[PDB]
Amino acid sequence: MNIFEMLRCDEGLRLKIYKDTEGYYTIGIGHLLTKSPSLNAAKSELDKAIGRNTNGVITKDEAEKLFNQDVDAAVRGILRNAKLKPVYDSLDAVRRAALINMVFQMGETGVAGFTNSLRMLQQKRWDEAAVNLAKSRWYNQTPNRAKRVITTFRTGTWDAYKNC
Repeated sequence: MNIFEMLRCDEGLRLKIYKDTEGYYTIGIGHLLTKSPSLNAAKSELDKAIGRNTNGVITKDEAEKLFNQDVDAAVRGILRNAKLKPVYDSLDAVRRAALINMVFQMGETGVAGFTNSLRMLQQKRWDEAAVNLAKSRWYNQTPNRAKRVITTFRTGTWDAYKNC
């Protein structure tokens, strides 16, 4: 298991524009297009991202390319973030994957706001961090995915990703 297989497991793969859990226009592997309510705005962002007239539908390769860019960007955002970087550097390889997962889902800003949780991860207080992470809108809105990520931080293994 690796970050790619992990995220592919959590987000799924859709070749036509869809609405995410929050009601936002998305395509491929969790690639947010726009928070705007206009499907037209969404098709426009899509065409711009892909470099061609897609008519709202993309191929597997196109989906994968967007996915590769998004993972890369998430990693680079963590490395450029003064709050995130030190945590990431302190973690083992599995747990790093967990943090990357959160950033991909909720953005750099969102994650950096988890002040107390970040501090506990840095101190390697796994059980305490797992409990604090769960006290969030994140966990309440997408509890199955959050539990999977939280278990990853708690155990430092890929057990939560067995049935993928």
